[PDB]
Amino acid sequence: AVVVKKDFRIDLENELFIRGEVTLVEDQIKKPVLVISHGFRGYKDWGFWPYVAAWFAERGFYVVHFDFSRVGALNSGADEASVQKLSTVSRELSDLDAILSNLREHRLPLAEQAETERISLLGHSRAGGSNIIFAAEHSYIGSVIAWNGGPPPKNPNPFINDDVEHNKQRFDTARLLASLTAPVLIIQGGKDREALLEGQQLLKEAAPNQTYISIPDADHSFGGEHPFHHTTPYLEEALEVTHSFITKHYLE
Repeated sequence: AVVVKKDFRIDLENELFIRGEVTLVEDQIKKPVLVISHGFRGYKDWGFWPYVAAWFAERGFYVVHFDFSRVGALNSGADEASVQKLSTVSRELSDLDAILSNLREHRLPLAEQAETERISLLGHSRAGGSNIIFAAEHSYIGSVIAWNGGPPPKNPNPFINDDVEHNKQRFDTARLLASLTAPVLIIQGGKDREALLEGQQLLKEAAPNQTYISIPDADHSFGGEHPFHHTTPYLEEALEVTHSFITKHYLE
């Protein structure tokens, strides 16, 4: 019943990098992969991410979670313009492309026990959107789950302005959700900002093929703000729902 965490570092261009972990219960078998993208205010050790990774590893998964490279940029002392540039959706797609490449090429720790034929994505808050986009554009992503995110990327950040401006087509996740044949689960907590609940309803109208679950009394983080002293009822429901969802759409 032993959960190994294996650190890794992917080196990117300039001095950029991605720090992450593989979380896994070692048996001698390839296990379905869960790649977790944290939120734009979050990071890989914040709050419930250690717990969530371990939860899934205990329940049969090879789990990868990582810091977007803007997180390492900030922690390395980069000036605010550079972090702003690295905070775009395009940057998230690109970082995600580094992680999936290293996984598929079996370069991440313990990769022999990863079943790259069953890869799912889990995204939080705006990684929900960028994950939906990446899934839509890549054939080897079999399913994606967004926690309190998913509607199209909509600042003090001009780079985000330029990015959304030059990728209106590419990032329209209502369009993507409607045309994507792979299953998408969107979990939204009811006690969350009004604009997001309206965008969520817009998405549910655009693509009624997909799956939409609402946890009524849950905030933007299911009450799992840092530190993580214990789980909450809303987090445990999000987890049990995501697990049931990947489960049922595995044998389909």
